[PDB]
Amino acid sequence: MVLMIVSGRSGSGKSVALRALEDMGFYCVDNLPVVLLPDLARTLADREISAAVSIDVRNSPEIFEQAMSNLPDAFSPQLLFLDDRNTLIRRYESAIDKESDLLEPLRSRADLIVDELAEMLRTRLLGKERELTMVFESFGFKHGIPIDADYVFDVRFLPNPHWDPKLRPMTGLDKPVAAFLDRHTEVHNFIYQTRSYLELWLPMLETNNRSYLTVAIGCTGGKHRSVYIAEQLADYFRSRGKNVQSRHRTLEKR
Amino acid sequence: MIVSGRSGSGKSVALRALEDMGFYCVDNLPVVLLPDLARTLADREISAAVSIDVRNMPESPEIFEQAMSNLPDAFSPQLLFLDADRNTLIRRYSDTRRLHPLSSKNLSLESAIDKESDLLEPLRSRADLIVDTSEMSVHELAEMLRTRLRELTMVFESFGFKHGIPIDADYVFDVRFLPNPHWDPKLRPMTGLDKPVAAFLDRHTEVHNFIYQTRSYLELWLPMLETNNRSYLTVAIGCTGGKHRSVYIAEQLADYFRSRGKNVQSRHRTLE
Amino acid sequence: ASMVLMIVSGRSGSGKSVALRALEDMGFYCVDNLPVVLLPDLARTLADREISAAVSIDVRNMPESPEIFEQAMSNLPDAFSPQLLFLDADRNTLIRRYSLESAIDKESDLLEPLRSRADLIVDTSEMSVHELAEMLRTRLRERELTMVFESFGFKHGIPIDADYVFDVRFLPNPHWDPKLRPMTGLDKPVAAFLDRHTEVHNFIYQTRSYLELWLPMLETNNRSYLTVAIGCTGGKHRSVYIAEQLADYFRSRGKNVQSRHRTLE
Amino acid sequence: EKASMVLMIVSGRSGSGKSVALRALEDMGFYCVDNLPVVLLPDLARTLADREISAAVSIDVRNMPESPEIFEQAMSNLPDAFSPQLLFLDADRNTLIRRYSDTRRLHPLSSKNLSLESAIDKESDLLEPLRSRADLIVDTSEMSVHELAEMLRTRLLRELTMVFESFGFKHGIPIDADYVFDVRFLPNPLRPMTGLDKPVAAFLDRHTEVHNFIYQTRSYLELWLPMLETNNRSYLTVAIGCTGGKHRSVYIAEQLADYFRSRGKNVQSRHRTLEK
Repeated sequence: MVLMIVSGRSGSGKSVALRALEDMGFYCVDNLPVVLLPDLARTLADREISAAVSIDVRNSPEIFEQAMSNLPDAFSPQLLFLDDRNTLIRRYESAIDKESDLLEPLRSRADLIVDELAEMLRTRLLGKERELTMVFESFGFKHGIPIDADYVFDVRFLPNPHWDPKLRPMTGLDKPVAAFLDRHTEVHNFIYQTRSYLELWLPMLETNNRSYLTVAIGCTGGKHRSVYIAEQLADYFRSRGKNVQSRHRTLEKR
Repeated sequence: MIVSGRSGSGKSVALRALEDMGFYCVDNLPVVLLPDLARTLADREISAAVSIDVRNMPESPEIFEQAMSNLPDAFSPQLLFLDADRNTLIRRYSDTRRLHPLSSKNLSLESAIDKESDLLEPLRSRADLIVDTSEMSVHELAEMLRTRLRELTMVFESFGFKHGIPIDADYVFDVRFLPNPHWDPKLRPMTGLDKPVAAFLDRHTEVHNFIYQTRSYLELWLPMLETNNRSYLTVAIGCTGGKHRSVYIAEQLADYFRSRGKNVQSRHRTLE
Repeated sequence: ASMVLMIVSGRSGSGKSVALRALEDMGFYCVDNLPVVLLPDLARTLADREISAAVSIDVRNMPESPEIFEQAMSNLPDAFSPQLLFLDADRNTLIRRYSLESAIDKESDLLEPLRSRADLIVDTSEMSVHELAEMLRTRLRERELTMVFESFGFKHGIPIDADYVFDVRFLPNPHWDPKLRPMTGLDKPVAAFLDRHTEVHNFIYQTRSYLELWLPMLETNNRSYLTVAIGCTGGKHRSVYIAEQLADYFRSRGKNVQSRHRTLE
Repeated sequence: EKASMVLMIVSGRSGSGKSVALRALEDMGFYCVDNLPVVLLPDLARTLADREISAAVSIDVRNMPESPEIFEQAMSNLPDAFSPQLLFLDADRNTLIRRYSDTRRLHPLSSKNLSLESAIDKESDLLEPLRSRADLIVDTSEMSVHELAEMLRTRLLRELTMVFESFGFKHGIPIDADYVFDVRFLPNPLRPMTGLDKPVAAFLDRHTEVHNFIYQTRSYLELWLPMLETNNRSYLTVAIGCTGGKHRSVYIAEQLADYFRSRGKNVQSRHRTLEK
């Protein structure tokens, strides 16, 4: 029932961290006043789940220590701090100067600073391996089914990007193809329903000593629909704390 | 300001704008602890915004009302509600996350959205205003809320075009094509308020159809005009002299919208 | 009786579909690509309805020998007076309208008979869909009621000559998107923005529907002008597009209308 | 033996993109006639029969006879060689409104409609006869015009055969498979027996998780079966795989067939391992 406290300069990705903790099951409350930190736990402790809160420029150490010190035994507090200028500007030094001054009480006593960045948080809260690896690979039926695939799903019935002719040389990773497929509802239903189906058996497939679970998504060419769906399916289970890798057999000279 | 709505309805952009406006915005605060929050800000003397979604909904309306009963006299007790048609929300949802990371497993994406609305009916049913973001863009909801950040008074005024159209008028209706009461020089000195002129125009069906169609046309936009920060909606009925036809119609239009529980005022510019 | 049969012909890309569409607005029953042999049969079906008809004759539809045209033409009921229209545009222009050049010559060659027997010929090299629209209307007058649709900004005041004024300041705003703030309602981006919102279509539809209810009664007493003022705040975005769309609508209704944007002048 | 051609009937509400279909159908070579009166539909066909070319005609609010009986008369008394096929395009009510240019009347030869949404509804009401008897429906609500062009051009307008095959992974994945499901986590069965044998059947039937698996998998396929039935593909091959291809995989495929066979689908089962 940890109380992961998320801190860091404005633009360092604390909003992304809170989202990650949200995926794990933590109750995330943004910009809550520090004084009411006990109240949240007491209200949430009964639910028997962990919680995470954000403390930034929006959110005097006496009240700070007092409020943190004023806390139920059930929940054990942990404090996190995130922290480059050229990168921070991209996420967004008159603002930084006050920000730098204000990042000292907690920063000096911070557990981690933590300065690829998306998944990195998974490594933080343990995780790794001795666990099942989920492989999501795209392929084209004209080239054949990957030899190692365990599940194969045909997506050639979905809307085709070979209909906006400015997309034929693009791949499923390119944002235009993403936006094209994203506007269609059946694409969202397929991703949702396919992973929902896999989650029904994912606890049962984890048994024994399975080393790999390879799910192959197939369209005709293996460059447009299959690539995008496989990546979107992979990204879903990453939010679920799984160890996954995606591989696009056609987009690697084959 | 309480921001609520189905997943994908644009609550995240509202808070960002509202926070930009200067509000203290807190996401996912438990409803019971909403009063406690207010007391902390009272000294600072600033408004606040909070989000209530499927995560925060008590699924028991008493607790919401209970929190309301203990709510301090402060500036911010207003409720905002955003929504969208189901299929648009589905398009907005990036498929790389659970929709209810803290609830059961939803059977279908349209089942999750319906159940979301079903359990979120209490707050909507007693919601101040709804916003159908179905056609609003990413950037459009920002300026709409920024720009949008008492009730509307309907003014029905008759006038004569020969003196000019009222400066404050929002809608102007020309009624100089209607049957003329000057075809009865008994009525030439009488006004539209006098019962003889009323019965004369009432006997003609086209006048009642005009009033019916005119009030019907106004009612089409009246809910959308009521949501603006309009202090007045001025509807001007104009004939040539401003004494016969125009006067009578304004009387009937006012009387109708007054019957609908609307805030109305009547003014006959020429007869004053 | 006395119903018409306007036959529209011309090379592919000369705009017969736009002419055919215009005749449809007037009330014509328009049939595209009907085989010439069935021209009498079509008329007989419409005779009971007592309406005029218009048909297209192209290279796809053109028969192999002119005799069958006259045979079908002669075998059409007396009630119907046939009239033939022929459109032709510049050689290069048709290609732009379609989206070979030797084939286009053959198209002209195969359509020599109808051009020789055309009642009226109209070049469409310089015309735009509006220009040909009123061109057909003119062939089918003057000294009538003139409908003026003018946009204005309420901050500047109401046009003095306005008969109806409609406030549109409750509709979606284009000044929201910071791309469109320097654009006007005439600019295609603002059109697409407002076109995307359904309520804009309903306001235009319902406003013109309301005016048609009283338009016959407003026509009398030798009224020379009916001025409808559409007003937003600045008079450059919403009011311009709505007023322009309203004017364009009644043009299809066979009315004489003018649009004028007080702020954009 | 005999030769036969087609008459594609294009219908749908104003703004649903039937005009694009006719342009596409015209590109393929169809003789396309817009707004032809229904009564003359046979008469038109007779003229084209000799030329031996296909034909396309549009039936919208202008053409529908209000009395639906008249349509059937033309269809029943229609000359042979021409096989009627019906296409119907539709879109969302609010979506059609956005597509509607306001510079022309929507029903230019019918009594004026009360509201923009009443006309679209009445339009739908009057086209229920054609919609109910449509061969294929296309919802254009989410597609632009140019993709609707290429979608129809790419598409042709056959009844679909669903293949359920069991296999063993040690021998390889079937080349012809379209969907593949791994069932190697299910309760394991009997070593010389095959999945067709009732003991292996009763063994797997005894486990409830098998019933949950079949139910969830075929329910999953039904989500896409309407979209796959209208995709010109002649075969949909669903491969169920266990390790040996004789025990678990065999039993699941047969029950999937029996379900879709009970559902009136064209199915065949083939067990790759039990043939060597």
